[PDB]
Amino acid sequence: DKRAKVTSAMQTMLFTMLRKLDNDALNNIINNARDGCVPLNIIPLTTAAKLMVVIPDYNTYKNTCDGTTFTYASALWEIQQVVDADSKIVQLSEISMDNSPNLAWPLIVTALRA
Amino acid sequence: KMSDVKCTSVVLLSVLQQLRVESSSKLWAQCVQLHNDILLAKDTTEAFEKMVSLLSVLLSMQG
Amino acid sequence: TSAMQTMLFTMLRKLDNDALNNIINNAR
Amino acid sequence: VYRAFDIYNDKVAGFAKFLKETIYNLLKDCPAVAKHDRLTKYTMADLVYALRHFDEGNCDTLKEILVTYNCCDDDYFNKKDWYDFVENPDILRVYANLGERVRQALLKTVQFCDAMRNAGIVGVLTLDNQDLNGNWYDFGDFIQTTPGSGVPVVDSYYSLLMPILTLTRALTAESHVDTDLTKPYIKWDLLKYDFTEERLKLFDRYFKYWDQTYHPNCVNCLDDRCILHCANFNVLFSTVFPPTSFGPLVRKIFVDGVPFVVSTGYHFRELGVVHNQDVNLHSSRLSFKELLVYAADPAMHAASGNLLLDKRTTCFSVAALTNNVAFQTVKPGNFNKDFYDFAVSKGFFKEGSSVELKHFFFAQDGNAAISDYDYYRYNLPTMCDIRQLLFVVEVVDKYFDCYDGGCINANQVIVNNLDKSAGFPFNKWGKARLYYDSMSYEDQDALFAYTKRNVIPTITQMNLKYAISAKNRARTVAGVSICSTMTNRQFHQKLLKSIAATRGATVVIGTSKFYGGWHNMLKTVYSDVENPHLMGWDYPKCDRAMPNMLRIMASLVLARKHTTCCSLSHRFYRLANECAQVLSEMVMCGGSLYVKPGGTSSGDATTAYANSVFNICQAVTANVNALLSTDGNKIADKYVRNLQHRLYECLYRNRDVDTDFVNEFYAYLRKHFSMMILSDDAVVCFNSTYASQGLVASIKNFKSVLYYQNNVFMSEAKCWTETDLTKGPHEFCSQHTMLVKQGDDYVYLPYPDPSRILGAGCFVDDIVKTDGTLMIERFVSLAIDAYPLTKHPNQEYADVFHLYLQYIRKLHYWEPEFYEAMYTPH
RNA sequence: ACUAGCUUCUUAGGAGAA
RNA sequence: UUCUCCUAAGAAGCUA
Ligand SMILES: NC(=O)c1nc(F)cn([C@@H]2O[C@H](COP(=O)(O)OP(=O)(O)OP(=O)(O)O)[C@@H](O)[C@H]2O)c1=O
Ligand SMILES: [Mg+2]
Ligand SMILES: [Zn+2]
Ligand SMILES: [Zn+2]
Repeated sequence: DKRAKVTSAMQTMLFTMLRKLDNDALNNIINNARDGCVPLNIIPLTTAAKLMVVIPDYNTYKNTCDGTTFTYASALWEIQQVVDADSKIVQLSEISMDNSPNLAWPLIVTALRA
Repeated sequence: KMSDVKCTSVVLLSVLQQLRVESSSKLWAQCVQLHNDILLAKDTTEAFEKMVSLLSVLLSMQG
Repeated sequence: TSAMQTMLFTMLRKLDNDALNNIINNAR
Repeated sequence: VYRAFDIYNDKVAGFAKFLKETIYNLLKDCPAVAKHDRLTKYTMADLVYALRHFDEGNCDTLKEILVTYNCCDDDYFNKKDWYDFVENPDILRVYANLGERVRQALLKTVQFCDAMRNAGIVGVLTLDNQDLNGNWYDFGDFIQTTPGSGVPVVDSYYSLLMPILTLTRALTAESHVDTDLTKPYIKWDLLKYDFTEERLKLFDRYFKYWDQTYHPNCVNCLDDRCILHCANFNVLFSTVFPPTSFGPLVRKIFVDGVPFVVSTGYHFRELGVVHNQDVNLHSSRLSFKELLVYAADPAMHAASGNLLLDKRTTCFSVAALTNNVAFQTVKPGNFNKDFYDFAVSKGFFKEGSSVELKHFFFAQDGNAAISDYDYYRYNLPTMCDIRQLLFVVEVVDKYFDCYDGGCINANQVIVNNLDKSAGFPFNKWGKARLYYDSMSYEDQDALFAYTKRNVIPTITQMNLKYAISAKNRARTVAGVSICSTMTNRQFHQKLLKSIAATRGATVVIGTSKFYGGWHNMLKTVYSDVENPHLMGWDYPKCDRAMPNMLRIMASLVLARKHTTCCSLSHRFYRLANECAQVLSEMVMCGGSLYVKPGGTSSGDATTAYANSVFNICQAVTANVNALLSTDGNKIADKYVRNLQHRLYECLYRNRDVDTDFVNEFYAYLRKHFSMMILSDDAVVCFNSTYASQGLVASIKNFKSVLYYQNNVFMSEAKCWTETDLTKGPHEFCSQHTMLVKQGDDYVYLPYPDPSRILGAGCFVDDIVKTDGTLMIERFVSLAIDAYPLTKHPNQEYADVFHLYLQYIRKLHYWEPEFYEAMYTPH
């Protein structure tokens, strides 16, 4: 019976990618309102420790992720890593207006909540 | 004339993708742009002017 | 993979364009 | 000079252009009245007309309104295509410049209402009386009653005005404190999702005189018409709340120890806030059904993914399930050089030939899926004329009255091709075959009972297709989840099959083009329509810019076949699952989860039939708008004058389902505007004299209706008008036609573009590179598709079938009759 | 590596006729 | 055994 196999695998995925969910942030944002009902679009906006901005070009990198620390969703994020859409690490000093057309366009900056 | 260059550019980007060019998005984007720009070409001059660029991109590596 | 390279080369030689010919002689 | 009037008398009725008592003392208290012995040149009716009857060469009124109220300077109109929404989206801002002005008028209207309520006056609030500043005048058709008990009529007013409320975003100030644009945005509490009080406050502040009761949460509606009304209101009232407040409402559930996050509701932008019914906090030893619903629930996924900010697209992203963004690219199609040399050796691809290779398997870089999903930015919230919509939905259901539908059991499903993916949260372990062979019939029945009382949000995975194209776009596909499509099949696969098995209808889904079927369809469309001309259109970006209101209308029309097997709550919860799965659900590009603004998923189980409902809706709407926008005193036929008058009366003077006139107008259309609708393509045979006089739809009416209702400008390159019937439809499903002799009788044959069939011959999308036998049947099918080209007068076109034949000859179906018996009726 | 529709080719099963 | 029709499986083409 492959039904039991797929049920075991799907429950394994359910229980495996649920570990990195609770950091005493949901229990703060859920019990502070009536009915304990919270929209989903604000669950990762207020509890996700890690964040990633996908910048199309430097003109929108300077506007949002200016420097090693930037604000978003009423919180501060310190840029922890940058990737150039090829799993190649890009150092923060490499991003510049002069050295703009020498990297991939979508820059994935990974930051942590301050 | 036009069909020949269009078809050879198709097979050229085919062998390019087989050459793991998609692993370098900076170059794959330019290859794709040349491909889609010559596939809509209406003049042979620009078609050749971009086919030579695609060929130069091809021979940049030892493939 | 070799068949694609061979057919590309044969189609390029059949094209017989001046700029393409100079490119293929500079590459070889 | 012509002025737009909303006239309604005993002889003429309609909203159209026309070439033209001491009650005033009891209304000078309200500041919303002009001083009667001052005014502006254009009244608000002129604005509503110019924005609902928009066309080129006659848009001077809209231009003179925009350049007179500080919206855009005169050197903004010299730009070509300044009016389109797909191209030049900046016009949206140019329209939003009027929004606040419109809002003032709204408030002034309410003031006037209170005046007419306090002064005890009855009368109709006609749009041609309210100044574009906001003042009313022309008090000649108002009757004085007892003060404190007189009521005004605002049905026609607010109905006609509803489109420009979301077109110009008149309610854009409600995001600011003290309702002033010079103030910061209202910092709405992130935990607030209900907004019922705010919706009721906005309704009482803007539509206090609206007679019909309005429910902010659509679960409290009375019928499908009430759902349409309340959703059309919530569409306008949801453009003011934080966009992060909508979507599925989740909560902490307790599952056998470790807690989970499960969505127990959904705050739609149209259906208010809908709470699940079969919910439980303490869940232990759950079955496979609940486990599958929780897996397909985005609550679990977006609650443990990294917060994402995607500046590539304006769409509201949610999260990223994978620690790195996936950049999937579209490979170029493999090349079959054998057919290419075979074609060039037989005198093809020559210089100046009429046939030229134009269809190729275009390659796309790593920014394909995102930059193509970003085309949803053309999907704007649209508030449709609710009386017009509530009548057009009746006429459209009359167009779908011949079929028959209803909820079917899980054992009588006719699902085919179980070898395809099953959405994102399930494709990691198998295709739909496993999920259809695992869940027993009682499991699927229980799942359908669950979605009949709850809301199951799903994640439609956005993938890139690998098909040929004559254009450079990516044309992504949206694989919906198996949990959504299973219930959609159980709920719809009795009406969809009955549409796919009914000939001679307006919807021609299921009707084959082979075996003389094309002649059947064309002769059905013709159907003794006097002064016949053919007309066709193709909706620009129908998958993206289709409003939420018309998609809800389509799902309600498709759900109107459950008058016995479904309750009102059951039908509403099925509509809610539709909205939460295929209208505003959250999509997944690569490993990153975004929120589709309002686009209608192209991967829905019922995408073709719902799109056909939407196309018929737009066509009926163009017809009613053309019939109303004509001067009643100029129509020669008295029956048509009475038809237009009763149409206006059933629109803006009635509230019940006037089935008598509904059927009368349906017959009038089906006898004078005969349509053939395949899911975006429409060939209509219409009367020449009627369209020239304006009594039926035309190209201009469709363009205007798409402008104000569909939010896209239909360019003249995608529409066509055929004058003679000897030449058939210029294009239907990209199949040109022609009257050809086949068996001593002139019939119609569909011939595709020779470029398309040639490209299908040369370029292969990783099919023939594996074996040589697949080429045989592939070219058999291509010859079946390309045979009619022989009857084409152009020899260069006709030689395509001969080339395909000569290629199939060297198999190593050969006869030119296996490809001709496809077009003899049998 | 989606949904629906139509049409082919190849293996099997059930019916009607010879 | 032959022919015709209707279903089950796989593959392909076209359309939206
Ligand atoms: N699931 C699919 O693979 C799929 N593939 C398609 F090509 C089309 N559809 C549906 O038909 C409509 C096309 O209508 P269509 O007249 O072709 O215009 P379009 O929306 O494709 O844009 P454009 O006119 O610029 O090409 C789409 O809205 C979509 O609902 C699909 O579901
Ligand atoms: Mg068409
Ligand atoms: Zn209601
Ligand atoms: Zn039902």
